[PDB]
Amino acid sequence: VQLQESGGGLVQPGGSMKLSCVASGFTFSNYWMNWVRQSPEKGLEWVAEIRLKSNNYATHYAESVKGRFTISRDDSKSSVYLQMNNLRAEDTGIYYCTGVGQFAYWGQGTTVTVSDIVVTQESALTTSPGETVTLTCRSSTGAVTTSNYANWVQEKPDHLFTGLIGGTNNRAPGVPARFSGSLIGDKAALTITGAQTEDEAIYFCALWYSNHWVFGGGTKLTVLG
Amino acid sequence: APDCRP
Ligand SMILES: *[C@H]1O[C@H](CO)[C@H](O)[C@H](O)[C@H]1NC(C)=O
Repeated sequence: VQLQESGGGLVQPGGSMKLSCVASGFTFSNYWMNWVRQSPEKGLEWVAEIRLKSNNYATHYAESVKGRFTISRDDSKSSVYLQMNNLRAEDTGIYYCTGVGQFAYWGQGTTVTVSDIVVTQESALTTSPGETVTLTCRSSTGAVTTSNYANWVQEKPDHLFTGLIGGTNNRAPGVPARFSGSLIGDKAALTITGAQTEDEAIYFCALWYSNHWVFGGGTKLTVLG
Repeated sequence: APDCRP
């Protein structure tokens, strides 16, 4: 599976820009597609989703971009697009197309340079090879339950994302067995049973709230020795 | 309620 974005670059405040993403290796037309952006200050932030032809290609948007961005898809070309008008400085960031159960696949990102629910994660955790470590994800609204469809996404050196878990407890394809997701108490949880040195990464959770996703701030996992 | 298709 590849997702590959293009269209980024320098834009003047108030200007417009169109991003493209072409998908291969999965049945594109059977899945919703999203755009998520990563900034220095605001972290990972879900921008937009577009659903299937059977959903009349329904779209939903983050409040921050509603009225300025338009997401669309061409199932005939296995591609999703993001039209962005009236850009602002806060729109600066790396933009990713992503989807499947629910954020298994990520493109490499395309950079756009212009010129409330809170999900909480541990800032950092330290472990060693062979230990069991559990990362947690809390919602400012109450309990996390299966209706929040908790996803866990791994960021490895320099903005390389891969989804590990979706729908609370479901390992994406090809994800190592040492990763599992669950609900623990009133939080979503990612457990690594036998941490490995290569697991040193930033881990983000995302929770679903009716018609939008909110990403956590991320947990830096250090694996010592 | 989001894309719960595997
Ligand atoms: C999960 O999403 C799939 C595909 O979008 C189906 O719509 C399924 O019915 C969904 N489940 C719920 C509870 O809405």
